[PDB]
Amino acid sequence: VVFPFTAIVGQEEMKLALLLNVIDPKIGGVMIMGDRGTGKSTTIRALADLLPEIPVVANDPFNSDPSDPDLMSDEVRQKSEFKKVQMVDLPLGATEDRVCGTIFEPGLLAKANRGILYVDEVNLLDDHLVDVLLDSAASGWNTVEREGISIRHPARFVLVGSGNPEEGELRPQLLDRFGMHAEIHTVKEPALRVQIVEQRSEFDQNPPTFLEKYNPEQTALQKKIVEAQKLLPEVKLDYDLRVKISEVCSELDVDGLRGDIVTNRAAKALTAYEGRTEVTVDDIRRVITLCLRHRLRKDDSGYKVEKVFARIFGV
Amino acid sequence: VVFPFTAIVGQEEMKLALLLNVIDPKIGGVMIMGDRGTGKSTTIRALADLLPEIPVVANDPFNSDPSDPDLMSDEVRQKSEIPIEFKKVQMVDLPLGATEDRVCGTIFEPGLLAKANRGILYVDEVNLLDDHLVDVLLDSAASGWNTVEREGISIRHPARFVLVGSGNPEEGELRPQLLDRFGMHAEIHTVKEPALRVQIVEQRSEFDQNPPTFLEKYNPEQTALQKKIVEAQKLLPEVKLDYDLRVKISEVCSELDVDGLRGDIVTNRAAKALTAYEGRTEVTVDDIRRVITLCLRHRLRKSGYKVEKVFARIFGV
Amino acid sequence: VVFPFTAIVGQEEMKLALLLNVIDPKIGGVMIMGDRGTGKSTTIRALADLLPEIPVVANDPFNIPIEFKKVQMVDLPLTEDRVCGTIFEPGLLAKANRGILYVDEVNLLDDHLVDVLLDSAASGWNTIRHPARFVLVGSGNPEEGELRPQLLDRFGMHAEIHTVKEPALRVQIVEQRSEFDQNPPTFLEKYNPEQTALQKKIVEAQKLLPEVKLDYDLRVKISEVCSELDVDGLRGDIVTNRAAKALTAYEGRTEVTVDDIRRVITLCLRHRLRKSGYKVEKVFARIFGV
Amino acid sequence: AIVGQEEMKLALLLNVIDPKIGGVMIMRGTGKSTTIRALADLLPLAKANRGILYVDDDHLVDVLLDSAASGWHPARFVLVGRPQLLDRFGMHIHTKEPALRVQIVEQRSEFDQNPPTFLEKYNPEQTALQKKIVEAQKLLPEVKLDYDLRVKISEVCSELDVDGLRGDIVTNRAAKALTAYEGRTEVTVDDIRRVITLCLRHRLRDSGYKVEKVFARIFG
Amino acid sequence: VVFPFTAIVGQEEMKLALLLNVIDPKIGGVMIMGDRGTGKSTTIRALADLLPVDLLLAKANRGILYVDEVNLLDDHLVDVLLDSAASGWNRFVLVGSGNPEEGELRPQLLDRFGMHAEIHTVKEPALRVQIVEQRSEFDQNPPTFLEKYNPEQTALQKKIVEAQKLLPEVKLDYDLRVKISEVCSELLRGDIVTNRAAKALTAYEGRTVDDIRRVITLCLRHRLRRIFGV
Repeated sequence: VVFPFTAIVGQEEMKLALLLNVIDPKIGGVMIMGDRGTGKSTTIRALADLLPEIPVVANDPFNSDPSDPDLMSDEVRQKSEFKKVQMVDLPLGATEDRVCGTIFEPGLLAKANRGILYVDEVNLLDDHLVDVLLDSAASGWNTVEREGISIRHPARFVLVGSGNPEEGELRPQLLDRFGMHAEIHTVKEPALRVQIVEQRSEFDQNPPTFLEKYNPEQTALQKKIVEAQKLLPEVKLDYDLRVKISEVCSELDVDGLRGDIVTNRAAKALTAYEGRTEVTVDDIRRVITLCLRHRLRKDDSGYKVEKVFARIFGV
Repeated sequence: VVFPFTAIVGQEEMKLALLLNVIDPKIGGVMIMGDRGTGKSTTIRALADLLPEIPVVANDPFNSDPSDPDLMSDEVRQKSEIPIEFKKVQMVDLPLGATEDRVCGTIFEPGLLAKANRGILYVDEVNLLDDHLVDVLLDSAASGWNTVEREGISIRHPARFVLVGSGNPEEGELRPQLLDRFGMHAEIHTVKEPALRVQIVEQRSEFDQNPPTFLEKYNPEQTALQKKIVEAQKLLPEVKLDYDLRVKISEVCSELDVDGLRGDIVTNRAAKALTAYEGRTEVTVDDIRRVITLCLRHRLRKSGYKVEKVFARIFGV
Repeated sequence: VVFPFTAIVGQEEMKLALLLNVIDPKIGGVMIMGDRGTGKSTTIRALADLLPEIPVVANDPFNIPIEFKKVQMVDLPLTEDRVCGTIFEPGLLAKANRGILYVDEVNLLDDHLVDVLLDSAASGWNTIRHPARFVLVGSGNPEEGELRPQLLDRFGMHAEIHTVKEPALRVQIVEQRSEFDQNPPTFLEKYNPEQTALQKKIVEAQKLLPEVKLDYDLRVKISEVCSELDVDGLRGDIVTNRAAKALTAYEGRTEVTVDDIRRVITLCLRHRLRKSGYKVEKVFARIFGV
Repeated sequence: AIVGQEEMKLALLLNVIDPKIGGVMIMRGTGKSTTIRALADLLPLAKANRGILYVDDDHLVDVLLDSAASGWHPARFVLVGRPQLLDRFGMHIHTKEPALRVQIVEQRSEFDQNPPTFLEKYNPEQTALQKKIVEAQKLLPEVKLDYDLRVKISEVCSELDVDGLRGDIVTNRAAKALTAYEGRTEVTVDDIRRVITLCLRHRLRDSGYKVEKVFARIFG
Repeated sequence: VVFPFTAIVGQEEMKLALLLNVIDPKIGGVMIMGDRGTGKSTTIRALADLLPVDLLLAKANRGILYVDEVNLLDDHLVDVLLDSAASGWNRFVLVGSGNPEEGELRPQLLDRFGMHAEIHTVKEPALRVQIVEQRSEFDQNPPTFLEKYNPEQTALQKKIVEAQKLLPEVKLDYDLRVKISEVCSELLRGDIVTNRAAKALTAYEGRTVDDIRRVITLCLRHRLRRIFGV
């Protein structure tokens, strides 16, 4: 009851950005920054059936797999269904109590453990969850401050928001502390856009029929991700190239130590869709722009990074 | 009894705009700007008294569509018979500064979002209105089903109703983020000939004269519109659009700076209603371009002559 | 009993306007301002007596043999369910039927609560369908604020009391009031003959009202005059037409002449006048050429 | 129970025989209930069909205020106690010489220690006061006010800026009501000057001095 | 739920400065500059730095507090905590934390910053990259990762634990105090703590004027806004 897998073709790099956040949860997140809404909610919801039916336990508000004492918060840890993903968005008008529950009264974040908490126009929210939500992912749990009550039930999510350049982006406080940064371009190919309208008509002609048109293609895309689960083991680079990765920043590593460490793990994922068991050279260059471009403070951006990348690796 | 559906005597363009939206349920957003809310209320009554009968089944509060679609998974699906029923149109307009809980409901108590299965929803002086529940209502246009989850609830009232917008310009434009989802938005301008309005004023007195002879005054004229609209309803699927002409449509909006082709997408579908009204099956390039330009004026962020000048040499001039 | 209608001295403009609304329900409505009414209730109690008895409230608790009820009317309240009704329990909006109520303390009132009054003209029923055809008299308060960009624009005969000194007149009024309050006995007879003639004239005018005559072609001048001003929601022509009809069925002249404009320009235009009287009169004279 | 103290008692006595006049709006007061009890001494809801009530707006009080003129279920009650609520009033003390305090202290000792057998101290005046009230009652609906004098009275409103003028009508009737205990055939400044600012301080828009200065200009 | 304090490296003097006021009850908040992804990590590391809040009064007696550049924080406490600093009673031992780009606090607060600390940036992350790998090693089974460094961490509880019960064995030299007047008094109230600082500084290890000379410029900038013959 949604758009197809490769729907709204064009955000191929964006599809890759979404894939980058997938599989590996240590990336941190993403910040959608484009011209307008453009119906990006479908692109946000494009990973609806993409998530497998992760195993379920009982029917608690928090989405929890069975067993896993590390994932058992209060009752399952002392007590002794393969539910679909439930990624949700964040209402504009909201309060801190709305993101919690006065116990045991739960909260929206707690009920959405291990999910893609969608968000858009984050520039509107001032301070309520600017650092509270950013730091929540690192903790991995939802602590309570209700006097004696202090339940710290585990909290897991994806934490990838969105916003519009018109209302600004942020006073830089946790933007470096946030995940990778990316944006969107302007579609100038009317013929390509014409097929999108045809694709919309294809989506409108018969949702189920259209689905049967590319149903086998949908299965193939999910196949690489499932096998990529085992790809996390090994892939141990000699770190000899990673030695120069820090030296690559140099003038561009003025501040944000934390950021440099994180980009290193990206290469393993970068050399994971390609299937290479060893470290693939030039993949850092393919991810250098998507690494700390927004985090790189300034007054040629990518072009300047590319010019700097010439001395960093040698080309 | 209400004033005649042919008592508009003006705003032909606004009248034409409202009729096309009636024909295609997925047309989009409809709104009218101006300084005469009473005029919008007048059109509201005229629009309400501008449709054939619709069937219900027995008693369903939200909607009792007699087994037309499979969207009866609620109680009717269990019951899938007291179904020999067919009601008429019914408008709906929420009071200003209403209650969100009343707008939503609880559990199951039905909220204010339980009006006609389609259309009916209308909003006068929506320029002020409120920020909360407005985007949800804008999103409710494509919702197709309610979202009830209070205290762990789970219910989805399958309703899909069009909306009509009205608000005085003195209150200012809405938020640009919320300003989107505007399929059609225009304004109505008066004339400096009270003499001409005096006829309608005299007609208003004739309208206020007696309900007798009021229906017989234009019943044959009124019957023509019902037959023409119903005729296009059956032939609506037979729509022919030229891809080469369709290619020009995006090329037409090449210098539009739409900041998102969402508006241009449904803009192509706009000419379908004009073709259905015309009766011609093949797309007429000129008519299509004109309709698209007229509809895109509201979404054109930054007059229509410049767009018309832009339309010149784009569609071919 | 209360003070007689003719016993009231002053506010002749208000008296002329108030009678028009009762004369024809078509009348849009009057609105009145002016702090320190000092008898505002009596100023409206006059219309209560001036009404022929009609068969009303016939064994129906909504207002077999039919009793020719003389008259009935309330003024105003000090809950919304109490204002309308309950579910079938009728509320305060269940007695104004075939009557009229004042708008006392509407300067404060309550937004989104006093709106059913505007949404009450030509109701014909309720929504439980209780017919409603009540009249309304606006009672505003000066210096108490006027937040009605177009909310009170619905007002038709907008006027207010503007007495200044009237020293000898005030003394005479006070003396007459004291005399009337001392003993209504024979105070009724002091002016009894006058009320009957007025009641008969009003009844005759109401009876002959349907045979009114006018001329839209002649009213083209009024249309042009309205065009000279600025309007947004119209209804000005309707107000002018109703005022002209009342003026025709106010002196008995079964025709149309250019005097209703001079009689009711202030009463009609000022209600929706742009945000004065002298300028409106000058414009009307220039348009008419007089 | 207190000798003298006619600064505020005189208004109460004048209003005692003025059922048409109404509106007690006070804003000393240590006696409070005791002062009310002192008022009940100089006197013989449902049972209040013919009586007086004391006040210790909204819904009940606002309805109670209009129930004065709408004293019919007959009420006929005498009330004791924003600009809109100010209209329901026609009449609106002082707690410093130690000599007054010494007399009060001695009276307080006389009252508290000698609650009994102390009636004869004020009984001769209080008992005779009933005849004075009775004498004023019989001739109450007999006196009249001069229209030529009323012109001077009406002239007071010219400089006055308080709207409504209902109290002014009452004030014109107030002077005629007064002087009944006095027994004089007509009413001189005695009734004019004293009762001028008596009700004027309540519905006022130098609180009294300016009014008195205008009154002095208005009066001869 | 703990991290090895000694695992982090760089600006090790700050940890000693943190260790200087770790068991000091008459010290109070100490200024510490250097705000970045690092500062947050170090603060969390400070919490997990030794066993036996930050930026509620009953559960606050005798507790440290990590500031967050209070210049940008609420002024209600700023107008109060500044005077509440060294108030005497209702206790707590906060720690001034922030950055020049993150604010400069208040001038009275600037006039009394206690000990002054800062954190700089160093290139050639030879050890930092290994620390990043150690953090990755810390990421890989943190319950087991801490166990690898646990024996070293285990041999740290009694490093200075018994060095504070009988720490005030001696007192600052009177002649040394007069020598402070040449620079410290010539260029106050903060000097009184610096005067007894050497007793606190040279106590944890096994109980010297070299530490005092080193600590001479440790908090000079906090009061500035050779004396010991150096």
